[PDB]
Amino acid sequence: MENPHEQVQANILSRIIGNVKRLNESVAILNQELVTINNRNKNLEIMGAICDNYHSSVQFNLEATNNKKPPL
Amino acid sequence: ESLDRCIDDINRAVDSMSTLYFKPPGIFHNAILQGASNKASIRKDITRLIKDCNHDEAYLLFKVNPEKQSVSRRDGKEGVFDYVIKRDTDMKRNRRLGRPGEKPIIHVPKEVYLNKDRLDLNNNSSSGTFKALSAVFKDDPQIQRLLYALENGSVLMEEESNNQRRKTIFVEDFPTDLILKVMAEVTDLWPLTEFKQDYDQLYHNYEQLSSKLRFIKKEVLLQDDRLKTMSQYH
Amino acid sequence: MDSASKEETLEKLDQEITVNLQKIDSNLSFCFHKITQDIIPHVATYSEICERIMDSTEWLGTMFQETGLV
Amino acid sequence: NIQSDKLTSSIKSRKLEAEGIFKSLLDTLRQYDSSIQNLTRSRSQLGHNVNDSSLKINISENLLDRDFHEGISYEQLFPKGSGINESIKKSILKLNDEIQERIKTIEKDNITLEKDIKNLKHDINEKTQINEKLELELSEANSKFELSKQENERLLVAQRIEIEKMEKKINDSNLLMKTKISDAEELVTSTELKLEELKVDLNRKRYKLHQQVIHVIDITSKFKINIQSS
Amino acid sequence: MTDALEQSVLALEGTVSVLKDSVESLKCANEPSTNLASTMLQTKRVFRLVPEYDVERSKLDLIEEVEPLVRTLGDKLRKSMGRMQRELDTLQQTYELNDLRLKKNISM
Amino acid sequence: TTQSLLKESESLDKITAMIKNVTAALKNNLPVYVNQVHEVCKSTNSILDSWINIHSQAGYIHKLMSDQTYLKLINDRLHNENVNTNDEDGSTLHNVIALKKKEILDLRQKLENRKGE
Amino acid sequence: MNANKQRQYNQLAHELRELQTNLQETTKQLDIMSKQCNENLVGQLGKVHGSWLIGSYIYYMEQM
Amino acid sequence: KKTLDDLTAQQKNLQDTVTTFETIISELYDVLRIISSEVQESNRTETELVGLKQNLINNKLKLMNVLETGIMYKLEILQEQLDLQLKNLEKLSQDTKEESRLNDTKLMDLQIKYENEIKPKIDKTDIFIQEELISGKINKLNDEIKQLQKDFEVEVKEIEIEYSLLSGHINKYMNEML
Amino acid sequence: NTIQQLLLPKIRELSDSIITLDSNFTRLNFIHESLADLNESLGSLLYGIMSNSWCVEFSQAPHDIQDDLIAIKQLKSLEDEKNNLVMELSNMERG
Amino acid sequence: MEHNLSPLQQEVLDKYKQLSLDLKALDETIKELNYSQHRQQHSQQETVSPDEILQEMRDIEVKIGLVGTLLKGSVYSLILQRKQEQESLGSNSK
Amino acid sequence: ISTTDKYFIEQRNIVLQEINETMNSILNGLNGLNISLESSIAVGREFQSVSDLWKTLYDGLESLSDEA
Amino acid sequence: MDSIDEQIAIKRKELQSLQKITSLTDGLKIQLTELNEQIKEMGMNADSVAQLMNNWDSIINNISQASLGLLQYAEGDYEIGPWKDSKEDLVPLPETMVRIRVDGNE
Repeated sequence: MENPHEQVQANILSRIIGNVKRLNESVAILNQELVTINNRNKNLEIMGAICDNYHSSVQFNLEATNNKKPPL
Repeated sequence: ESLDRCIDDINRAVDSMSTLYFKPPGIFHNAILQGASNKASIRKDITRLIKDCNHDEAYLLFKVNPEKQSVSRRDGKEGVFDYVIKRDTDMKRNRRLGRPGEKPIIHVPKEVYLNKDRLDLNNNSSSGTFKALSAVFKDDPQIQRLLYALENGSVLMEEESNNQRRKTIFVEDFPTDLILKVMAEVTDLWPLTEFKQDYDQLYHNYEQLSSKLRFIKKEVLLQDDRLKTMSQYH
Repeated sequence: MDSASKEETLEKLDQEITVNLQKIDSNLSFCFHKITQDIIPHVATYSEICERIMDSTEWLGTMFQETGLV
Repeated sequence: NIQSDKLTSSIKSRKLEAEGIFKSLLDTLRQYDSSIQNLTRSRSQLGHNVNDSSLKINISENLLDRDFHEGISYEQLFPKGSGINESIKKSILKLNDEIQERIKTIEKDNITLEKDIKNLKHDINEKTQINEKLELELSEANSKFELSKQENERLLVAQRIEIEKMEKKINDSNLLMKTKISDAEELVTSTELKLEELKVDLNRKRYKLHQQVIHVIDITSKFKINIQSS
Repeated sequence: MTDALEQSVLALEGTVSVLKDSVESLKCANEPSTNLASTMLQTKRVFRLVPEYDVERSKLDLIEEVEPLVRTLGDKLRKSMGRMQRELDTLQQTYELNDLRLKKNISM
Repeated sequence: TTQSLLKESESLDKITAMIKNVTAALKNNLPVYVNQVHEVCKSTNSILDSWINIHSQAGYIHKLMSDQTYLKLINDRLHNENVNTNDEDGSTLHNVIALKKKEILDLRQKLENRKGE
Repeated sequence: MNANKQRQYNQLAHELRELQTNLQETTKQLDIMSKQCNENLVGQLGKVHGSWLIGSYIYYMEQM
Repeated sequence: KKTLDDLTAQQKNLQDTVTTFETIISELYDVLRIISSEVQESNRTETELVGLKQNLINNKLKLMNVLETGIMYKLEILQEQLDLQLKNLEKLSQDTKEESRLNDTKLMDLQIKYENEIKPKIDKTDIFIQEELISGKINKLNDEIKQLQKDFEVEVKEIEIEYSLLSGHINKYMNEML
Repeated sequence: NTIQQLLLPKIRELSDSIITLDSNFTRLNFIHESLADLNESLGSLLYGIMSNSWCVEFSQAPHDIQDDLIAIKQLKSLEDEKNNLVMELSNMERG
Repeated sequence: MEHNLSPLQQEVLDKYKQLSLDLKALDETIKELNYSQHRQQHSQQETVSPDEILQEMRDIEVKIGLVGTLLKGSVYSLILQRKQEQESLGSNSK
Repeated sequence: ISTTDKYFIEQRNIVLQEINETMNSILNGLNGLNISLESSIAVGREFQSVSDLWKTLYDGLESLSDEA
Repeated sequence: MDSIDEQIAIKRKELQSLQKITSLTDGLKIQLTELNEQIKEMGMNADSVAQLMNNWDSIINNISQASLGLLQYAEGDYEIGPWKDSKEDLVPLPETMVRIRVDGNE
C-alpha cells in the first residue's frame, strides 16, 4: 500500500529531534552554571591581582635596598 | 613663689615618670624570638613548643581519620579541637551566606577552656564517659537503667504493677551478660592495653566458669525431668 | 546497467539513509550522555573547589578590605 | 513722672518674671504629682498603699490671676505649721525612715531565711548520708540473703546427702539380712535334703547289694545242682 | 528541502569548527597550568597539631574517672565470679543429690 | 639680713630635696625605660628581618618556578623515577648542561665547517 | 517528497541553528573560565601563595 | 502720687509672689530629690530584697519537695525493702532451723534403728548361723552323714567278705569232688 | 638679695625642660606599646607559619637553589645564542 | 685670716657647698645618659642615643613598609588600574 | 663693708659664676637630649597606624577582656 | 508511476547530506570528549591549588589553639628580664602543643 520505510524514517527523525532538543536544554543549563561560576569567581582574580602586586612590590623593595639575603 | 610653683611642677613630673609602665613582651614575641635566637635556643624551643606523641599512646586515646586527615577523641567528648574546628566551620558557613568576617579573625577559645580549666585548678551531672555511653547504647530502658544504677549504686525504677511507685534495683539484679556487654563497649571506647588484658582475662573467666555453669544448668534441668520421671515410675 | 538491479539500488539508497539516521541518533545520544553525566558534574565539582578556594583565603580578604575599603 | 515710669517698667519686668516662674512652678508641681504617683504605685506593689493625697501638694492654678493690688504670700498657700519644709518634707522623711526600717526588717528576715536555708541543707545532708547508709544496708541485706539462703541450702543439702547415703547403707543392710537369712535357711534345708537323699541312696544300695547276694546264692545253688546231677 | 539540509550541514560545521578551536585553545592554556600544578604545588599533610591540654585531660580522665570506674567494676565483677562459683557448688550438690537418688531408686 | 638668710636657707634645702628626687629618677626609672624600649625595638628588628628572609626565599622560588623549561625538566624527571628511580644520573641538571655544551660544540663545529664550505 | 518529512527537516534545521548559537555561547563562557583558571587560579593565587609557603618552609627547616 | 502708691503696691505684691513661687519651687525640688535618690531608691532596694526573699522561699519549697516526696520517700521505700529483707531472713532462718531439725531427727532416728535394732539383729543372725547352724545343725548333719557312710561302707565290705568266703568255699568244693 | 632673683629663672627653665621631657617620655611609652602589639601580631602570624611548616611536607622543594639559578641564567643565555644562530642560518638559507 | 662669719651664715655657706656637689652629681648623671661611648668603654649598658634613636628607628622604618604601607599600596594600585580599564572602556564606548 | 663680709661677697660672686656656667652647660645638654627625643617621637608616630591596621589579625586582651 | 529518476536523485542527495551529517556528529563526539578531558584537568589543577590553600586555614587553627597560654598565665609572670622590678621561671611560651601522625603511618 505504502512504502514501508517512510514511517520508520519519520519515527527515527522524530527521535532525532527529541534528543537534539534535550541537547539544547542540556547545553543551556551548562551555560547557566558556567555563567554563575564566572560571576561568583569575580572575586578570585581580584585577590590574585593584589597578591601579584604585593609580590612584585616586595621584590621591588628588595632591590630598592640591598636587604635581599642570598638564597639557601 | 614662682620657684615654689615650678618645684611642685617638677615634683609632679618626677612622680609621673615614677608611675609610667612600659608593657612587657607577651607570648608569641617570646616564643618566636627564643625559637630564633640561638641554635641551642632554637632546639630547646622546638622541643618545648612541639613534642612528638607516642604513636601507641595517641592511637589509644584518639581516633585518627585518614580520609579527612582529622584527629578526634575516641569517646567523642568535645575538646578544644571540636570547639575550634566547629567554630571555624560555622564561620565558614556563615560567610557562605554572605555575612562578613568577624573581628578579630583569631579568637581565643575563652569560655570552653575557662569552664573546665578553672574547675581543674579548683580540683545531667553524669560525667563525660557515662554521657558518651548513654549516647552510644540504644534507648533500651534496661541498659539505661543499668547505667543509672552503676553510676549511683542502684536505679530508682518505676513499678510495672498498677500501684505506680518507685523502687530501687541494684546492679547484681540485671543479668551478667548485660553488664559484660557494658564492660565490652567500655573497653572498646578505651583500647588501652591494660583494659584489654583485663577484659580478655575476665571474659575468659566467664566463658569457662559461667558458660560451663549454663551447660550444667541445662543438663540438670534434663536430669531433673529424669528425676520426676523415675519418681512417677516409683 | 540493469532494471531489477536499479530497483535494487533504489532499495540500497533507502538502506543507507536508514542506517545513517541510526548512526546520527546514536552519536547525538552519546553526545547528550557525555554532556549530562560527565561535563556538568565536572563543572559542579569545579564549582566546589572554587568555593573552597575562595573560602579558605577569606581572612586575607577581610584584612585587605578593612584597610583598602575595596 | 520719672519714678512712675521706672516703677511701671520694673512692675512689667517682675510681671513677666512672675508669669514665667508661675509656669515653672506649675510644671514642677505636675511632675511632682507624677513622681508621687510613681512612688505610691511602687510602694503599693509591695502592699504599702501610700495615700497619694497625703504626699501631693495643692497649689491653685488661678493664684496669679488675681489683680496685683492684692498681695500673694507663701502663708496663703502654706500657712504656719503647714509649709513644705514644715509638714510635707518632714512627713516624707518620716516615710523614708519607715521604708528604711522596713528594709532593715526585711534584711533581717532574709538573713533568717538564709540561716534556715543553710540549716535545711544541713538536715538534707544528714538525711542523705542516712539514706546512703540505709542503701548500703539494703545492698548488704541482698548480698547477705544471697550467701545466707545459699549456705542454708548448702548445709541442708549436706544433711540430705548424709541421710541418703545412710539410707542406702541401711537398704543394703536389710538386703544383706534377707540374703543371709535366706542363704542360711537354704543351706540348712539343702544339707537336710542331702542327708535324706544320701540315706535313701545308701539304703537302696544296701538293698541292691542284698539282692545281688541273693542272686549269687541262687547262682551257686544252681551250679552245685548242675555239677551234682551230672 | 536542500535549503534546510544545507542549513543544518553548515550549522553543524560551525559548531564543529568552533569546538575544535575552543578545544585547541583549552589545551594550549592548560599545558603550562597543568605542568605547574603537577610538580611543586603537590603537598602532603603528615601531622596534625594536638594541644597538650587535651592529652593531659584525657590522661586525667583515664586515671581518675575511668580508672576508679574500672576499679569498682572489677571489684563488683569479682563478687560476681564469687556468686557464680557459689551457684556452681549448689548445682554440683543438687547433681550429687539427683544422681544418688536415681541410683538408689533404680537399685530398688 | 637674718630673715632673708632663713628664706634662702629654706629655698636651698627644698631645692636640694627636689634635685635628689630628679637624680634618683634619672638613675632608677629612666635607664630601665630606655633599655626596655631598646630591647623591644631590637626584637622588632629581628622579627622584620625574619620576614624579609622568608620573602626573599619566596621571591627566589617564584623566580625559579616562573620558568616553563625547569617545569618540563622536573616533570619528566618525575616521569622517569616512576619509570625507574635508581638512575638519578639520568635526569640531573649538570648532565643537562653537559649535554647542552656538547650540543653547542657540535653547533660551532657545524658553523666552522660551513664557513670552510 | 513527503511534506511531513519536509517539516521534520525544518524542525531539525531550527534545532541545529539554536544548538550552534548555544555552543558558541558555551565557547565564550569556557574561554572566560579558562582565563580565570589558568591566569588567576594558578597564575597569581597559586604561584604567589606557593612561593610564600615553600619559602617559609625552607626558611624554618633550615632553622630546625 | 496715688498712681505711685498703687504701682508700689503692685510691685511689692509681685515681689512677694515671685519669692513665694521661688521658695516653693526650691522646696519641691529638694523633697523631690529626697523621693528619688532616697525614698524611691529605698523602695527599689526593698523590692530587690523581697525578690531575694521570694527566691529563697522558692528554693525552700523545692528543697522540701526534694525532701518528702523525694528524699523521705526514698528513705521510706529503702527502709521498706530493708524490712522486707529482714522479715525475709527471719523466715529464712526459721525454715532453715526447722528443716535442719527435721533432717537431723530423721538421720539420728534411722541411725538408732541401724545401731540398736539392725545391728543387734545382725549379731543375732550371726550367732545363730555359727553356733546353731554351722557348729550345730550343719555339723551334726555332717557327722550323721559320715556315720551313715561308715555303716554303709562296713556293710558293703562285709558283703564283699561274704563273696570272697563263698568263692573260697566253691574253690574248696572243686577240690573235694576228687 | 639678687642671688634669689637669679636663682628663680634657671629653676623655671629647668622646670619647663623636665615637664617637656615628661611629655616626650609619655609619647615614647605610647609608641612602645604600639610597637609591642605590632610585634605580638606579627609573631602570632609567624608562629602559625612555623607550626604549619613543622607538620607539612613539600616533596619538590629544591635544595641547591644556587646551582639551579646560575644554571637557568646560563641556559637562558644559551637559548638566546640558539635563537640568533638559527635566525642567521635561516637568513642565509633564504638569501 | 680665719673669717668669723655668723654661724647661720656659716651653715648657709655649707648649704652652698652641698648644693654645688649634688648639682655636679646630677650633671654627671645626665652626662651618663647622653654619654655616647656606650659599650665602647668598660660597660655593658646602653645610653639614649641613635643606638635607640634616629639611627635605630629608621632601620625599623625601612623594613616596616614591607607589611604596612606596601599592603595598602598594592590595593591602591589595583583600584587605580581598575579605574584605568574603566576609563579605557568608556573611551571605547565613546 | 667688713673685710670678712667682702671676702664672703667675692666668694659668692665666684661660686655663682660657676653655677651660671654649669647651668648653661646643663641646659645645652638637656636641650640636645630633648630635641633627640622629639625626633624619635616624630619618626615613631607613623607606627601607630600600622599597629592599628594590623591588630585586626589577633588582638587578645582587646577582645578577650571584652568578654570579661 | 512517478518518474523514478527524480526520487533516485533526491535519495542520493539526502544520502550525501546524511553521510556528511554523520561525519560531523562523530567530530562533535570527539570534540566533546576532548573538552571533558580539558575540564577534568582544570578541575585537578584547582584541587591542587585548594590543597596548597588549606595551609592558611590550618595556620589559623594552630594560632587559635596555642593562644590559650595568654589566659593560662597571669600578669605577674610577664615581668621577665629587663621588666623585673628591683626589690628559670618558665619564660612565657604559649600553650604547649603536641603533634600526631595523621598520614596513616606510625
